[PDB]
Amino acid sequence: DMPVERILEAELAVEAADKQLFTLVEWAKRIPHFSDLTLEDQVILLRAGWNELLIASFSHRSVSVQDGILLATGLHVHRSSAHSAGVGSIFDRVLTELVSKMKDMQMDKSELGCLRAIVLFNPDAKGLSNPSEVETLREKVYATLEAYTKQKYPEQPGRFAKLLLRLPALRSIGLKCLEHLFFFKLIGDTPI
Amino acid sequence: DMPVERILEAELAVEPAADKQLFTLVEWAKRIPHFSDLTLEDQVILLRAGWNELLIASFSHRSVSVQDGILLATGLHVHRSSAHSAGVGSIFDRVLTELVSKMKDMQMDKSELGCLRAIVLFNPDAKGLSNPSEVETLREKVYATLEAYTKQKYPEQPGRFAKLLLRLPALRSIGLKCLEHLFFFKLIGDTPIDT
Amino acid sequence: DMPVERILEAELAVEAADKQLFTLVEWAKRIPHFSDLTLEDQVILLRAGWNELLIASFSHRSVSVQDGILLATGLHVHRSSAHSAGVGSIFDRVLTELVSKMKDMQMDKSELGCLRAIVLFNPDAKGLSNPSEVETLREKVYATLEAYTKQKYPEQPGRFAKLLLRLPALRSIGLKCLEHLFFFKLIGDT
Amino acid sequence: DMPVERILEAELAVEPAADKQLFTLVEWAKRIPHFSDLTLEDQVILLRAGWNELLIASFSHRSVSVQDGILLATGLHVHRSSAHSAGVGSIFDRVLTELVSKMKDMQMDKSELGCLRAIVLFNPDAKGLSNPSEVETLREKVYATLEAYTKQKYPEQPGRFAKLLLRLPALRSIGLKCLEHLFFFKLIGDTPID
Repeated sequence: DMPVERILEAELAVEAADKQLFTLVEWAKRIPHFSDLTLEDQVILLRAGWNELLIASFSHRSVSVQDGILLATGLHVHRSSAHSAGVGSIFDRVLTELVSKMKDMQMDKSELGCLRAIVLFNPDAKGLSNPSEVETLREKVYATLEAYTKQKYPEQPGRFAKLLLRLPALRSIGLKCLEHLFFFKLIGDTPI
Repeated sequence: DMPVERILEAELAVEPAADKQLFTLVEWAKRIPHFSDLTLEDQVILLRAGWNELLIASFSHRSVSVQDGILLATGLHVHRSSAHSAGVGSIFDRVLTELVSKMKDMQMDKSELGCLRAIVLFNPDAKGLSNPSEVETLREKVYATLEAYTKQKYPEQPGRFAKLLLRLPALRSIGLKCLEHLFFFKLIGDTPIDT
Repeated sequence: DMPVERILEAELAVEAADKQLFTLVEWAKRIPHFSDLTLEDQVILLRAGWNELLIASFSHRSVSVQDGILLATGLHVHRSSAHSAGVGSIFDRVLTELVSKMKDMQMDKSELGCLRAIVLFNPDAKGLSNPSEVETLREKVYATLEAYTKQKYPEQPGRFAKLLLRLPALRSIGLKCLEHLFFFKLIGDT
Repeated sequence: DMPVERILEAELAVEPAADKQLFTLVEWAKRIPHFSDLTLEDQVILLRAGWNELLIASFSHRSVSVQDGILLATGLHVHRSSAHSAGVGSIFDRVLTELVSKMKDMQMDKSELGCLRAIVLFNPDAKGLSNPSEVETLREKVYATLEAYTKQKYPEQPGRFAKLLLRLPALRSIGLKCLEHLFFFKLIGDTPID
């Protein structure tokens, strides 16, 4: 009912302004059963999750760089450019709490996809007409990740737990980002 | 040296979905005496620091013209209920009681608004200035000029100069609270449907 | 290394207005190996965690009662008083995201203590001399939680994950609380 | 009706665990002409709304006597180092540059301070006031008195009155930042070999 191969295929498909965010909708639509949720609760789950979903996503892409953040539109963002925009401590957290920990454990794209789908299927999102179906859906994803983890990393019994315990850090960084981060301060547009 | 007449011309010159009017704001700042004579980096520091309070002051005063609600630069008129069911009704009410309501009570004009907006703009406490002295000095010239105007124009109102200056804490207060976004058109058009 | 019985004992041992959350220090000292950490790190971990630890604690205490919150000085606050105080939004997150989920799954004291121990042993806390050690201790607590969960609730194979999935919510509610809630004053200003 | 002496008298009367301490704020407000002439529910409204700015104004001016830290009501001289470790460094810098140094520069006196603090007290935009126009009248008597004192005591300085009032926006905004964290601190001395 929730195959890892479908979730893996959602991650790969998607691999001013504005705008892409369309690429989040295209991602969500390929996650089993998301599309047969009511349209209202889909919007809810996307609006509630977009921020942590983006952070998870660019943090995993930054696993394959140097010492900063590889963002969405092929833009490599560095520590000093962050410490410049006023967002250095947040950027630090992304690097130490997410980027470094994904890199240290060699977290793959199936694992990334499942963690994001758990984030996406959030049964605490307010305005949900049927939280229980969303909850049921989260339950199938983490069952799938637990089986995948036990089948591909049989010598790492703590791995499932280790993945899930990256989610409070993601939530906290998400809240902090909303309160501050994510910029084009390079503006720059001097009209004199 | 810092003539009200030019400050008034600065306001009247700019009188006049990602349209976001940094253009009019810059147009306006360049028309304020002695601003374009500052280090260009310092002019950027001031427009970035004052942007939010300057917009709020603008749309508050143009909202004196109407029965209730807030008029925005696009021609978008927003009422209490459109704010309450958008979760920013508190800050909306504070704009009305603390700013709109008061500008109309005292019947504050464009010369007075311009001078207050110019005081806001010439902010010596703005982080990263190369010469805060050049800015503090220009600020003193605006309120010297504004106090005089108030004696000229409203001789029967001795406290009017102070009354003007005392709207500025509220505006700063409201400016900071609007940094909960207070952008009144929030996406949500979706397809949603495709492949 | 990290016996559940000892974590339970920490929990059982700790069962106008100031001080008194000296029960957090008493509790932390009774968690295996926490006292073998550097004094500076013990302080760091307590300061980074006190907020989540107190919330986890009074949520679990509030599982029995109507639809409110019980504080370990017998102070009992209902939904209506929180909303009147202007903290109704966060109070309702507490009730719906924590209390009502602890009740429904019948989270027990050993599960609570392990969750609080996981929160205590935070390798992401800023200032730590050795994150790695706090990290190993965290790995020990959750291995113990998982085993306990399979031993006592073998019919609920996803109970372990479901417990770990209360932690994002607890972190979120802990931050949201730092925008203020307390014992509840009051304004008897002479 | 609103004499500077009676406002300076208020400042000097209160000059003179845990605590708070801020019993000096209530006793200060009592001695401000006509404050007690208000309904007791408005007196609570004005105080709860003003308290942080009143406190910040107090300790900023008290810090005019020292070299470069903050001097608190008891003796607590706070220096940049113990602030910049309590995670309230940037706010401390703002207190120094926007309030303390400007008060030092212009030699702001205790009658000026008392008047600004009374202006902060009589906030007619305070949520919940039952007679907000009486509060505004009182504020206006405070700023007429302060302008008159200013022209008497500083004939060389014509823009002194405006200068004082132009410190209030910085106090308002530093007040918001403080409410959200400052003033509280800060153990370390809870490490228990107990």
